[PDB]
Amino acid sequence: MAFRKSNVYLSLVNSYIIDSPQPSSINYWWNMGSLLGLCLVIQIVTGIFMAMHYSSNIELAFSSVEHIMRDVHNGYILRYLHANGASFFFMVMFMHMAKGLYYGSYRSPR
Amino acid sequence: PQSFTSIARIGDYILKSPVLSKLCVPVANQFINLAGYKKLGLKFDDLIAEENPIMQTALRRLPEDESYARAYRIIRAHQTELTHHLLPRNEWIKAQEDVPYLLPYILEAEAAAKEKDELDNIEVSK
Amino acid sequence: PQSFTSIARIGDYILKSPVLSKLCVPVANQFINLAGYKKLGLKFDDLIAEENPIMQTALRRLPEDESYARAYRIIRAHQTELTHHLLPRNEWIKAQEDVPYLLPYILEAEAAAKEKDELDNIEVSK
Amino acid sequence: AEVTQLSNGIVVATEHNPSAHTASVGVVFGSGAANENPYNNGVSNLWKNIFLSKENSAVAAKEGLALSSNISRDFQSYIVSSLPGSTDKSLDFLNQSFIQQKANLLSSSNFEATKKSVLKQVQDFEENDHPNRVLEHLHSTAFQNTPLSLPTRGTLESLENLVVADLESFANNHFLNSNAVVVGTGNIKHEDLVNSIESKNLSLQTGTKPVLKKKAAFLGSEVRLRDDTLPKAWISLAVEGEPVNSPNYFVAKLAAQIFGSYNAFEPASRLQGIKLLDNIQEYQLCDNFNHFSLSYKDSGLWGFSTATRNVTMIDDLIHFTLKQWNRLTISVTDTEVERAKSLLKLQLGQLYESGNPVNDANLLGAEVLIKGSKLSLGEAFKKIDAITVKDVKAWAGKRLWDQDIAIAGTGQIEGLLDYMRIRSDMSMMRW
Amino acid sequence: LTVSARDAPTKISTLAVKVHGGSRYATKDGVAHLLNRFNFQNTNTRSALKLVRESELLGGTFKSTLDREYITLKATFLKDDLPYYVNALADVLYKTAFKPHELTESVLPAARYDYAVAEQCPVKSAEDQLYAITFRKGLGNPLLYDGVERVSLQDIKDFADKVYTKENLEVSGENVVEADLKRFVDESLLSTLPAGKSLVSKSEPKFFLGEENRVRFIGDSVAAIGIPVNKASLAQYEVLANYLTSALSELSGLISSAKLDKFTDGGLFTLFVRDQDSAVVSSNIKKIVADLKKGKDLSPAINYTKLKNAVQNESVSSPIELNFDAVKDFKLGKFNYVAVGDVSNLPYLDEL
Amino acid sequence: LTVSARDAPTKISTLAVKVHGGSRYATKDGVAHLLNRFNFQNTNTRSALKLVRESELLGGTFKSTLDREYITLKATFLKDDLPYYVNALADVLYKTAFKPHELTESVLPAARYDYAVAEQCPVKSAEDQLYAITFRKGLGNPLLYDGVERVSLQDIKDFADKVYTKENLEVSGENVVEADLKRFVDESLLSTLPAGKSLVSKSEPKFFLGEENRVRFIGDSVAAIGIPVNKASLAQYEVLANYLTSALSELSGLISSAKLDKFTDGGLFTLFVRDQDSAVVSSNIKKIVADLKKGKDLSPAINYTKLKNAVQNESVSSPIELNFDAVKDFKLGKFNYVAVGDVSNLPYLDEL
Ligand code: HEM
Repeated sequence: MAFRKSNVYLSLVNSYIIDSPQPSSINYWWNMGSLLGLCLVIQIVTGIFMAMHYSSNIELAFSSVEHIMRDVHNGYILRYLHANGASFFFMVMFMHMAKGLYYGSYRSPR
Repeated sequence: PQSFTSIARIGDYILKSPVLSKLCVPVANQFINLAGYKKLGLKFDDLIAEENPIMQTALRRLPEDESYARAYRIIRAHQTELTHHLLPRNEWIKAQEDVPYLLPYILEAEAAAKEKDELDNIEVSK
Repeated sequence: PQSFTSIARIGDYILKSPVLSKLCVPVANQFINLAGYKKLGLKFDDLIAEENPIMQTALRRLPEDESYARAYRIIRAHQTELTHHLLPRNEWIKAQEDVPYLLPYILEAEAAAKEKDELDNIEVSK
Repeated sequence: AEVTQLSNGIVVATEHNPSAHTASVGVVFGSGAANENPYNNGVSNLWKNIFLSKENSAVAAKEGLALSSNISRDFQSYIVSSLPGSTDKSLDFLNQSFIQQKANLLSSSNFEATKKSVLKQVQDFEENDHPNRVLEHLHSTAFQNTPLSLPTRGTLESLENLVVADLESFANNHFLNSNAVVVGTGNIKHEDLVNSIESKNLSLQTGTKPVLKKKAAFLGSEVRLRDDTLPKAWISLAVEGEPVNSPNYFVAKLAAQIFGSYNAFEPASRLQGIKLLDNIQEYQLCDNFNHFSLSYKDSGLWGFSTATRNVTMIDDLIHFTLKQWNRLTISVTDTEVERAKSLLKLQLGQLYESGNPVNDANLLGAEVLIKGSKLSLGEAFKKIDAITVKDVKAWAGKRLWDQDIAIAGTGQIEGLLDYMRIRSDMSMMRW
Repeated sequence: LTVSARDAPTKISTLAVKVHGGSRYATKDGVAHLLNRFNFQNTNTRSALKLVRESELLGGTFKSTLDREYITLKATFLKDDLPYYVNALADVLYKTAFKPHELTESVLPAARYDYAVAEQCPVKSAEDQLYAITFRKGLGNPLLYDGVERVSLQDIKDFADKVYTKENLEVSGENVVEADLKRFVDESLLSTLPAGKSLVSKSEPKFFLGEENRVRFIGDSVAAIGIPVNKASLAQYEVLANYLTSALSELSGLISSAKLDKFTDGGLFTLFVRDQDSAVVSSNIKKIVADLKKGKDLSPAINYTKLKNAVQNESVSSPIELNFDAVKDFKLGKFNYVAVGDVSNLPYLDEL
Repeated sequence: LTVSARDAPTKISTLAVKVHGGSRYATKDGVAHLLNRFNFQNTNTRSALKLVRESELLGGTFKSTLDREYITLKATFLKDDLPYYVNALADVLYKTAFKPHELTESVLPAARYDYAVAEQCPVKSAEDQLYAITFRKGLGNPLLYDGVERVSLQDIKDFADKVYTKENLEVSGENVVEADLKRFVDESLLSTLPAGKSLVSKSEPKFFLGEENRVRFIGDSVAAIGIPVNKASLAQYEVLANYLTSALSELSGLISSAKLDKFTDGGLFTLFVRDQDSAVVSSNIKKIVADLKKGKDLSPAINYTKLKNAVQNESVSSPIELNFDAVKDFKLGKFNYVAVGDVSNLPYLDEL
């Protein structure tokens, strides 16, 4: 058998991403789950790269966020990416939940 | 989740009454025409969600020609909705073609399961 | 990882030589007595790591009475080492009892695998 | 060794062999099932089976003649095996029964009985013979809407439209003197056959055959004939290979022989020198495969055809076969080529010089109909020995490496993935 | 050790060592099948893998074939490398390893596949039943191994020692120079094989007539008749087999198969009628037996069966050289009958 | 519709509706076995699950047994609920469902299990062979369904309409008040069954002698002799069966089993000699047939066989009441012979 099936971890990546049998007739509303995974990776990465500069004291919280917005190189990129990506995280989450409510993805197996 | 015996009971009561028939049957016919499953080549008993043991029982008990035809209608509806079109107007399921073919098998498996549960929970009169 | 053909080659050169036999065989007997696998009811051909295709081939080609005896010695060693004890000195493996029974099957499957590799990597003289 | 001569209307090709105890005289036409419509299909098959009729074969068997015919895509033959001293009787029977007095075989209640016979025979083919109809569907999709896709057996619904006028029209269009080669194998001399053709006036007709308006064009596609009540899952898979009289013809046959054929239950086919068996033997991916190189006058197929009961690991079988195909482009060794040279020489020597003069007659008629002369086996072995590793790599880079494949399968082929996932194996990412 | 060859100006040579060691001489049921499957496995010097991977580069293949009488070890190869294959067949006949792991991994799965293939075909089952009820312990041994008696590895070794002997085999090479072949058979291991007796018995093989057997089978239904023939009456049943196969006979549509098996002491005429439903097989074989008990004139089929026997006879190495000229009339006497399949609807022996 | 009952002062009654509808009256091969496995399935009124789950709480079970002649529908119960079981057997005979999903899910797997179990035993295989070569299309039908001919659902409905007829069955209650049983069988559906003809023929079953069959089988080896007997000669073969089973014979150590199957128009005396290796079976059955062709004095086994006949006869509802008094001597005449197993070492019929 193939190495993507015989390995310990590549069998997981294969059976979730590569050979995962999807029905042929699903539409672009089924893209929102992968989009939510993308939102989560965006949020976690921009969050770590701002936590390297943020200070959580009550005298330095707002001053440190403004330090990110002014002193940190491309820190405005990270802050606006984190904030508007959280808004987009919740947009795509409402679309995921609404397509679940619509197409009956909550019923007996699931 | 709603048992098919209950749907048959309520629908038979509506159909056996002369006032309820002439009041609600055209509403259901226009509802079925607006539902639009016939434009994809599906009869309604292809639409019933099969992921429950009563429906798995009825689908096991379906004869083979109906099974092969149902398989073709399901695959054809998947390909049709993949291409984001409908079937052409001569490939639509006609009204006289939309017969409940799975329904006696569903109702028989439902009566068997209800009788099995009722005998599982009996109380002998002593 | 070391091939049993290599061990047999070095060991046969040491055993056939009259100086090297009288020099190194008593040290090996003392090494085997200090290793103490016979104190758990084990021969050495049970100690070999069986998780390779050569050893799996040898254990498949091993006949049935040797297989059941080897299985009993392995389960007996597991129970003994579970109890953190030794076997009683009447039940220890004697030196005349520690005979290589799996060694010809190992060497035969090894020669077959080396021939298979040499034939997969030939260069025909043209 | 063989002599071909074009007499004043017709081409006589003999291959004398005085060690033989039989002699086969026949006529091979150059209109096989690629000269059909999709509507008269099977009319060459009906012509075969009314040449092999009971009423027609009793006349041969009273004289001591054996009738054998064959329908290919390019050619078709009508060969009459006899004893070596009885070949004037073979020419008299082939002249009277099939060429001149043709309207007696085509009577009604002989046509009807033979039509019922080949209807039963073609239906028995279509229900039971699974590797060969998978190769037939491979032709039908690899060459779809082109002459070379029509099944030589004939379909069940184009054999039911067929009447006696269709066989007569195929006869008057394709059984011509410019289209035929009269063939003699066994132990008859070339002067003897051409003298017996000059003696009795042997003329078929005078016309020229209809030119097909479209040449055969390979279209990468797949047909997926799944049938889950069958125990195995047969699948053929092929690229466009070389036609006959291509320069890369023997290189294509050699590269088909590099991966050879296989039978998982014959223990001497397990031990073969193919690197694909190191993959496909561990989980027993298949029961048998065989790589072919079908060559026709217009185009051809190069691929492999297999069968398996391991219907959940079809994708590993297809993936490992096609990753082995990429090795022809990138890293084919030398000993694979020398092994394929020796085995292709053995296969071609068993094929051409076997004991049967009927098969020699079919091969001879095909090769002198397409090329005009039969290539001898000494020159063919010289051509095989001329092939190097760079020739195989260049042919594989032309024909195999990242090219459109044609697939066909019946049985439990749900485990077979779709087209693009399989065609992504024809080229790897250089690893 | 009888060596023969027939030279030709071609490129492919086929060597064949024929031993009288088929199922007829089998001590246990199917030991000849197990030896035939045991033939080209590994030797004491060269392994079985090394044999295939050397002969593929040299350009020839091997094939061990089990008959009712012979075991034929055949090698097909390019002509210019004869001594490699003479020495290979010598090593196979003289020094086979006969390992228990070779029995339990290749030979017995191969024999199980062979028995499954022959078990799915009802005509082969009817032919084996017909052989076993015509001849009881001679030619009516089982052809393939099924496992109704345990055949151990020492039984296969003992059958090899009984059978592979120097007066029991005969080397025959098609498209081989006979002088080089007779030189290469010597200076080999065929000259070192034991000179045991020839197992060919020259007497008549003691048939039985009027026997009938019935087998229940799931699939097609066949009904088969079988007539044991002697040496003198071999030619008439040969022209009868090719007559009923041919288009001269009105019974040709009804008959699925009809063949005469030939040996050096007799033979067996077999006729098989095979269909899907049993009413067709019943009507067919009733008509065959009735129209054959009424006499037939086999004088049309003489020139046809000369050609058919020549076509068949150019393949084999030892022709029997039949007459076919003194055959005029046939009339069906006594015969053996087996019925495989839907066996409650097939006719019995007294109804034919 | 013959109602009989034998009252008793006990706690457990058994009811038995016996149809003349076993394998002997089967139109296809195995319809009787499939109807027998179709007996206590669901009806038009009461399901099969409701049948078991009511009859357990009332206190009795059901069992449908397929014989070579009858189909016995037995029902065992505490005494004071007889009309329930009378009406349940009535519902089973009159209105069974015969649903196709019941054929595929219950009846076919149960019959395949019965056939696998009786296939694993070579004694039942040889008994079926001995029947099928003594009488051909009558009692020599196959007992169980094996799938060699396609028995469909409609054929089971046709066979049940033929067999479940009012003049064909007999109601018999062990430990039942007979007047109450006759009152309860009337006012039920036994009286509304069709009054068809009885399938019991009153003629002799047209047996055959000297036949011999041979079945290969992996496992044990049995050899079986079998004699069809008539109505006047039933007691002699009864005392012979109990003589060879008994300790008076010197052949009881060799004989594995020996029994006479009695019918209303004849019987079959079947003797099986079974062992693991075929040489013991060969020596044993050669000694059996030799010392049976030499005469035996069956006079000592008479009082013993009166005892064993009363033992066997108290269970059944229909005694035949044999004589046992005029029986003096036995000498083996012609007989039918089957050999199952290592069939190339069990002897043939000539060697016995
Ligand atoms: C689950 C995904 C996440 C969501 C939905 C999320 C959401 C948010 C939101 C809405 C804000 C306020 C942004 C603003 O208005 O300025 C915020 C701020 C912040 N988040 Fe996250 N967050 C996520 C993940 C993370 C992670 C994992 C980290 C740490 C590693 C992180 C670190 C921060 C920090 C430091 C701030 C401070 C203010 C700023 O710089 O924006 N976030 N988060």
